[PDB]
Amino acid sequence: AMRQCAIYGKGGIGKSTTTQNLVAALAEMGKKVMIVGCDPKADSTRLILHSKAQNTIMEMAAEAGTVEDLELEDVLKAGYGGVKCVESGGPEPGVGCAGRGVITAINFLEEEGAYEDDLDFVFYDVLGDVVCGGFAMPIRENKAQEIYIVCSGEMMAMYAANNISKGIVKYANSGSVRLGGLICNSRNTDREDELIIALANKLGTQMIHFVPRDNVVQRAEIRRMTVIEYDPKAKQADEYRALARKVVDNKLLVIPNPITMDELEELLMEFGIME
Amino acid sequence: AMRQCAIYGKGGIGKSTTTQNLVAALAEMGKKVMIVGCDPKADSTRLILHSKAQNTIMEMAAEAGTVEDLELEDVLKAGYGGVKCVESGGPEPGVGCAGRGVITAINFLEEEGAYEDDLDFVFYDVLGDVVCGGFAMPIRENKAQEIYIVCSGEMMAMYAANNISKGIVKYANSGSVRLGGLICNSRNTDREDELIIALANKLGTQMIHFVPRDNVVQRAEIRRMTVIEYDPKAKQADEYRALARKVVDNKLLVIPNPITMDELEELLMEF
Amino acid sequence: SQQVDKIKASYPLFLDQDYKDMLAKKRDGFEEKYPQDKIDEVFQWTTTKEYQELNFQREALTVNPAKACQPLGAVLCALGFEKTMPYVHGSQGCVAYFRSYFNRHFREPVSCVSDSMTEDAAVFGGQQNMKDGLQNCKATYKPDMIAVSTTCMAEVIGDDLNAFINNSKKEGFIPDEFPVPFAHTPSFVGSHVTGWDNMFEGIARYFTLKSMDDKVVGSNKKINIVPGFETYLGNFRVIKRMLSEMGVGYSLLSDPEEVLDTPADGQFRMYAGGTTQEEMKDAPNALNTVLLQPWHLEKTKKFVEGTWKHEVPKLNIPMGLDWTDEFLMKVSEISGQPIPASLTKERGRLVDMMTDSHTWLHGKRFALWGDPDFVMGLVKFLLELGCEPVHILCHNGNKRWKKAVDAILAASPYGKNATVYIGKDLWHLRSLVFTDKPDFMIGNSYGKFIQRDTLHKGKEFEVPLIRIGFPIFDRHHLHRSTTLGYEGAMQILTTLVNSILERLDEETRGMQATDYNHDLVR
Amino acid sequence: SREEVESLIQEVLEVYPEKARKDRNKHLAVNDPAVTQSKKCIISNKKSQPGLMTIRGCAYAGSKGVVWGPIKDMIHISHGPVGCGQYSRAGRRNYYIGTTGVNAFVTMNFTSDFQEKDIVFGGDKKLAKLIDEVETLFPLNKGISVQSECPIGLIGDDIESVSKVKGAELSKTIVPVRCEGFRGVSQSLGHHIANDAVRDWVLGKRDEDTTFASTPYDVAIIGDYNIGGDAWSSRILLEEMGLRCVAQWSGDGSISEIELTPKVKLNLVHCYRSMNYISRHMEEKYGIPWMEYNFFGPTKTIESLRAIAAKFDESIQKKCEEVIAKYKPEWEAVVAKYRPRLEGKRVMLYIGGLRPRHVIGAYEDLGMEVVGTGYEFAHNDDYDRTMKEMGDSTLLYDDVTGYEFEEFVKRIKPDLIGSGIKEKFIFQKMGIPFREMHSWDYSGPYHGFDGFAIFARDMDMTLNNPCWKKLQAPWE
Ligand SMILES: Nc1ncnc2c1ncn2[C@@H]1O[C@H](COP(=O)(O)OP(=O)(O)O)[C@@H](O)[C@H]1O
Ligand SMILES: Nc1ncnc2c1ncn2[C@@H]1O[C@H](COP(=O)(O)OP(=O)(O)O)[C@@H](O)[C@H]1O
Ligand code: CLF
Ligand code: SF4
Ligand SMILES: [Ca+2]
Ligand SMILES: [Mg+2]
Ligand SMILES: [Mg+2]
Repeated sequence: AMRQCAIYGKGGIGKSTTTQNLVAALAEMGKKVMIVGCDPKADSTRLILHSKAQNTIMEMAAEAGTVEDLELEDVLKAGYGGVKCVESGGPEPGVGCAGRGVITAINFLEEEGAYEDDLDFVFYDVLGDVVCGGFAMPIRENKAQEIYIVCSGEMMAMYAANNISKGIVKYANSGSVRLGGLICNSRNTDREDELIIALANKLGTQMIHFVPRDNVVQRAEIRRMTVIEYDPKAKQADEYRALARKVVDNKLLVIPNPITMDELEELLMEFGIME
Repeated sequence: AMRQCAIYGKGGIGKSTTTQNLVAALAEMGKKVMIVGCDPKADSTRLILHSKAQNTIMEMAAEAGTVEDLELEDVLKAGYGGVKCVESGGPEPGVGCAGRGVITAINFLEEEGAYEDDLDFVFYDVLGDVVCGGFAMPIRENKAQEIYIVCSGEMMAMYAANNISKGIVKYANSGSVRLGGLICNSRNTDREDELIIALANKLGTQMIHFVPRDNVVQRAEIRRMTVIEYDPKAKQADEYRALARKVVDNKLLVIPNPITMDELEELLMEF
Repeated sequence: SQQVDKIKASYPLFLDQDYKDMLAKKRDGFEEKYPQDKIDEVFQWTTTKEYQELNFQREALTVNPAKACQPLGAVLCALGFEKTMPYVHGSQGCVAYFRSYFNRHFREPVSCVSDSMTEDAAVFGGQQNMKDGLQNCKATYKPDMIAVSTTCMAEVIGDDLNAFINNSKKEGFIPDEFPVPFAHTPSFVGSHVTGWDNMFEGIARYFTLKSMDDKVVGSNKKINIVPGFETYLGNFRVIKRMLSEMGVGYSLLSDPEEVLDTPADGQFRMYAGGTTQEEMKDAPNALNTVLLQPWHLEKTKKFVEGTWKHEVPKLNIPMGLDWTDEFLMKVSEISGQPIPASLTKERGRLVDMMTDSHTWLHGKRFALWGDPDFVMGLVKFLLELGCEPVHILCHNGNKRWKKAVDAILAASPYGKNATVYIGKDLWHLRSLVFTDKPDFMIGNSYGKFIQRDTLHKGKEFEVPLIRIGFPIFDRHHLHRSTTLGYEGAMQILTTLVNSILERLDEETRGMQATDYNHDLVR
Repeated sequence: SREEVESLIQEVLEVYPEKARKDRNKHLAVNDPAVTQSKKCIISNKKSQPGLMTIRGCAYAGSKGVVWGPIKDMIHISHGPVGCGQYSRAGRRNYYIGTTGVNAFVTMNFTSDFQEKDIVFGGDKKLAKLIDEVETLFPLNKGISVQSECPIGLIGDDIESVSKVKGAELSKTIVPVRCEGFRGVSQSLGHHIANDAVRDWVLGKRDEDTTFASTPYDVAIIGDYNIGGDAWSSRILLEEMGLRCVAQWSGDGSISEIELTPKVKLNLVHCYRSMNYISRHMEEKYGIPWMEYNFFGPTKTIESLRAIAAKFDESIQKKCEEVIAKYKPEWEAVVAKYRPRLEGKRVMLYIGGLRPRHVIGAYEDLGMEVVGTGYEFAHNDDYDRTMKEMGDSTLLYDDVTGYEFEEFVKRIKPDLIGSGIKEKFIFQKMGIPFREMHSWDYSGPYHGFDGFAIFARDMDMTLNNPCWKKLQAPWE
C-alpha cells in the first residue's frame, strides 16, 4: 500500500528541512517517495531538487493559462534518490484563498497520474499557522492518512500543533486522517524533549523524535543539498535516518484530544519557560 | 482626523506584545485608544486588561447565537489608562475562514459605534503569516490606513514582512493603505538592525524603531501587565515610549516595493 | 384606458395602441436595443447545427436545468409520515423556495420549517438553532415527529446533525423519546431524488436499527412499498388500489397522499394521513420490500437489503404494459395471492386501447425529459406503443442508468433513432429539437419555453409540449393524474393520442387550404 | 377594541417557549395612528426565531430575485448549487419586452451548478469558464452578474477578481454580487447588497459622458418592478403628464437605462424599502432629488400625479390636470360598478415590504376596510410610514409566524386576505377568500388608473365568488 504523510507546523520551525531530509534518508533506504509542498514558500523541494527555485503548478498553469493543458513532465521533476519533487505553490497575496492552490495541485497530481505509481511514501509540506478550509483541505479529503507536527520549545509551535490536532478531530468522522506523532526540532531550549513529550502525552500521541539543532544542516543547505546526501557519515545524518526509520516503523495513529490554552500555558511553566 | 494602524507580523514574534506596550505608552501619554485583535490566539488584549482570556465577539455571540443580539459593553471592555480592548476572535479549526472572523467583528464595532467615539488611535493586532482575502480583509476594506509590520533577523520574519508588503501593493488603487514602518524585534541577532533597515530600504520604508530583548518584558507578562505599566523606570519601558513617540511623530506612509526572494537571499547573506 | 364592461388584463391590455407606441418610444429612446435584423440573425443562428456543437461543448455553464436540490426531495419524503413536520437545518430562504415550488405544483399548502441559520451561525455552528428550533417547532406545531434535512450552507460548514440532535435532547430542549430522524442532504451532491432517498433511509434506519432481533422476516405478511420521490397522487392511489384488489397486505412507506390532498371543508389541516411510526417500526417484519423507483432508491436498497435482510426484487418502475405485468406477477409470487379477474380485465382494456389508437401513435417522434425512473418508464411505454422516442434526456441521470435505457432501446426496433443524454440541460434539448425535430416533447412546464422558441422559427418547426412530469405550473390539477399501472398507462395513452389528434386538427383547420383533411371521424 | 386586540396578541403568544415568546411580543402591536415613532410600538428587521415557519426568503432572493433579475439585457448567473436558480426561475412576473435567449434573458436560468468537486476545490476557475461560455453562446447580452448563493461566502471563493479580470478581458461589465443567503435576516439585506453592487459596478459608467440629450422633464421610475406590467401602466401616466421616463428600476429595465439614470432631473421612488439606498446615493453624488409616490388606487395616483407635477413647471401641472380629467370618468365608473359590491368588507394583509402600507388606499377607494396588516421584512422607517395609513386599534405584525397568522385570522375573521403563495392554500381551505398580493394572482397590473379597474374587478370576483357558499356539506 502506497503511503501519504503530512508535516504541518509553525512557519520557520524546520518543516521543510526536516521533511526533505527524512525523504532523502528513505530515498537512502530505497522506498520510492514523492514530495509535494503546500507551503507558499516552495523552498520545500529545494534541497532535494538542487534548484534555487522550483516553478509551481500555479506559476506553470498561468501563462499556459489552462490547468490540464499544462504537462506533467514539466510540472513534476525527479530528485536525489529518484524522489519526485513538486510544488503546489499559490496565488499572489490578498487575492483568493491560498490553501486553495494546494487543492488544485493535488487534484492535478491525482488526475495526471502521480499516485498508484507504486511510490512507497508521499510527503506533504503544509503551512501549519492557520487552519481554514483551503489549508484544512488535505485534512478534509483523505489526502494524508498520517500527520506529523513539527514543533518546538516556544509557545507558538505548541499552539500550532494543538491547533492542527483540533483540525484532525473535526475531520475524524468523515476521514481516515489521523495524527501520527509530534516531530521535535531543537531551538536549544532547556527542556525541549521533556516538554514536547508531555504535550504529546496530553495530545494523546507520541513525540516521534528529537532532532538536535546543528550547524551542519546550514552548511549543507547553503550548498543547496540535504545533510544525508552531503555528509552521510555526519551525526545529524544518523538522526534523520532514525526519524525516517521511526516514521516507517510507527504504527500508532490516534485521534487527538486537544488541550486548552491553560493546559498549554500550565505545561510551559511546569518546565519553567514562564514563572 | 483619526488614524487607525494595524500591526502585522509572523506568529511568535511579538505583535500582541509589541502593540500592547506601544498603546500603554500612548495611554500614559493620554491618547485614547482602542485595540481590536484579529488574531485567533486572542492574547492580544491580555496585558492591558490583566485578564487571563478576553471573551471574543465570536465566543460571546455564539452563546447568544446572533451578532446584533450581543451587547457592546459585554463585548468591549476598558483596559489600563482608559484603552479599549476587544478580541475579533474566530471559527473552529477547519471550519469557514479564520479571516472572516476579523470581518464580522470589525463591522459589529462600526454598527455598534466603537469608531467616531473620538478615539485618537485604533490598532489591529493581526496575524501576518498567510496573506488571504479573509486575513487581508483589513487591507481590502480600508479598515487600516497605516500598517506596521514586526520583523527580525531570521528568514521567516523578513519573508512574512515582504508578503504583507505584497498585499498592501495589490490593494493600493482601491484603498488609502500604506506601509507605516518596520518595527524590529530583537532575536539577539549579531547584525539584526542593519539587516532590517537594509531589507527596509529596498522595500521603501524606514524601520521605525529597534526593540531590544529584555527579561523585564517576560516578567511583566507573567503578572499580566505591560512593561510601561510594571516598571516605568525601565529601559525597555522607555524603549516602547520611543516607538509610540515615533509612531505619533512618523508621517511617512509608502506604497511598498515588494522585494524578490533572491535579493532577500543576497541581503540575508550581506549582513 | 379601460372599458368597464370588458376590462383587459395585461394581455391584451398592452396590445393597445397607446401602450404599443409607449413601449416603442421606450425601446427606441433608452433601451439601446440591437437592431431587429441582428436579433433575427442571432436567433436563426441558435437554431443551427453549428451552434448545437458549441452549445454541446459546454463544460462549466448550465442553462435551464431539469433537476432541483436535495432538501426538496427530503421535505417531500418527510411529508409522507404521520403528524410529521419536515424540518430543514440551515438557511431559511431554501424553505421558502421549497414550499413555494411545492405549493405551485400541488396547489396545496406545504408545511416546512427552518432553524434559520445566519452569518453568525456560520462561524459558531448550527447548535443553538437546532435546540431552539426543535424546541420552538414542537411547541408551536405539535408534530408527532420532526425529520431533519440540511441546506448546503449547513453541509459546507459541517454541522454534525446527530451530535446536535442528541445534545438538544440531552440538554432538555425536546424529549429523549420524541422521534427525530435526520439525514444530511447536500445540494451539491445529486438531486432532489437523492435528497428523497437519504431522508428515507434515515427515517427507516432510525426506527428499525436499534431493534432487529425481535424482527423476523415475513412475520407480518405485508409487502413494503417505497414510492420514491413522487408528485402524482394517482400513483400512490393506484399502487394501493391494485394491492387491495389483489388482497395483498401492504405497507406504503412515506405516503404523502392524504396531506397533499386535504378537502376544503372550512378547517385547515396541517397534517393528514401519513405512514405511521409503528408501520415504520414493524417494517422489517414484511415478507419483502418493493421499491417503485429503483434508480433513486439505491441508498435505501442498501439499508433494506443489509439491515432488514429483505431480498428486494429487481423490478422496473411499474409503467407500461410489460413492467406493470412484471410488478403484479412479482407481488403475486411474494404475497402468494393470485392476480384477480378484475386486474386482468384492466390489462385487457389497456391493450384494447392500444389496438384502437395504434395507427395515430405509430412512428411518432418524441423528445422527452424527467427524473430517471419516470423517463425510463415512459421510454419503455412509447416503444410498446410503437412510437419513436428520438431524444431522451435525464439531467440527474447516470452511466449505469444510461446503459440500462440503451439496452431497453436496443430491445425494440422502435428505439433506432433514439439517443440518451445525461447531464445535459433544457438548453441542449432546445438545440436538439431544432436540429433533429421531434413531433412532440414530453416534459414539465419548463418546456413551454422551448415550444415558444420553435414556433418562433416557424409554424412548421414548432414542437408542441405535452406535459407529463414535474413540476407542472401552467395547468391545473394535473397532479391528480396517474402514470403507474394500467390506469396510468391508459391516461398516458389518451393524452398522447389526443395530443396528436389535437395537433392534426390545428394543422388542418385552414379554410379551403387544409380543411380537406379536417375530418369529423378520426 | 384595543383591549381585545391586546388580549388576542397575549393569548396567541402563550403557546411559544419563552425566548421565542419574549422576542415575538416585540413584533406584534395594536396600532395607534397617533404615534410618530414606530419603535415605541413595534420592533422589526431582526433575525427570525427558528422552527416558527417565518415567510421570509433569503438575501439571494432579494438581490437576484428582485433587484437584478428583472434587467432584460444582462445575464444573471446564480452561483452555487442548482437549487436557488431553479426554485426562483420565472417565479416572479417582472414583465419585459425582448427576444428571449437572444437579446433578453429574464425567464432563463443560468447557473454554475456546483457539485462537490466545486465545493471542495472552489468555483472561481469554473465561474471564469462559465463567463467565457456565456459569451460564445449568447453574443448579444449587454452585461453579466454573478449572484452568490450560500456556498460562495462559506468556501472562500473570490468572485470580484474573476469579475474584474474577465470584464477587462471581454470589455464587458460583470457585476459580482454577494447576496449569500446566510448574510442578513431577510430578503432585505439582498436589496442593499444589490443596490450597492449596482452603484459600484454599473452606475458611474457614463459619469463623464455628455452625449445623451436631456430635457428638464426627464425622470426615472425607481423601485417599480413591472409585476403584471405595473410599471408600464405607471409609465404611460407620467408620459401623458409630459415627463419623459429615462429609466425603470428594475422592471423591464436595461443596463443602458440604468447607466443613463443619473442624467435625469428627478427620481420617483415607488418602493422605498428596495431602492432607497440607491436614491440617497444619487442625491449625494449627483444631487438628484428623490420623492416616494403611490399609484395604487385613484386617490393615491391623483395625489401622486399632483405632487410630482408640483416639482415641475406650470405646463406639467396643467398637463397633470388634463390627465386626471381624462381618467376620471374611467375610474369613477369602476367605483360605481364595484363599490356597492365590496363595501364594508374587512381586509387582512401580509406581504414583505412596500405593499402592506401601499395598497390600503385602493382598498379604501373600494370601501373596504383594512383591519390588519404586517410585513415580511420591513424596517422601522417602513413602520413609521405605516401607522398613519392604518386605522386605529388595527392589528400590526412583523415577521408573523404561520401559527400566529392563522390564530389572528380565526379571531379577527376578515372577509378577504391578501398575502403570498405559501399563505393562500391554508386560507381557502378555511373558507376565507384569498387574493395573492405578490403575483396579483396572475392578473394585474394593479398600478395606475388602468391597473385599478383590474384590481376592483379582481377583489370583487374572488370575494363574491359562488364557491365560498358551498363549503359545508348540506347534510350538516
Ligand atoms: N535540526 C536543525 N538544526 C539546526 N538548524 C535547523 C534544523 N532544522 C532546520 N534548521 C534551520 O532552520 C530554518 C527552518 O527550516 P525551514 O524548513 O526552512 O522552515 P519552515 O519549513 O518552517 O519554513 C532553516 O533556515 C534551516 O536551515
Ligand atoms: N521585545 C520583547 N522582549 C522580550 N520578550 C518578548 C518581546 N516581544 C515578545 N516577547 C515574548 O515573545 C513571545 C511572542 O510574542 P507575541 O506577541 O506573544 O506573539 P505574536 O507576534 O504572535 O502576537 C511572548 O511570549 C513574549 O513574552
Ligand atoms: S439560503 Fe442558500 S442562497 Fe438562499 S435560497 Fe437557500 S439555497 Fe439559496 Fe437552498 S435551494 Fe438548495 S440548499 Fe442551497 S442550493 Fe439553493
Ligand atoms: S479559507 Fe483560509 S486560505 Fe482561504 S481565504 Fe480563508 S483564511 Fe485564506
Ligand atoms: Ca388545493
Ligand atoms: Mg519551508
Ligand atoms: Mg496574537
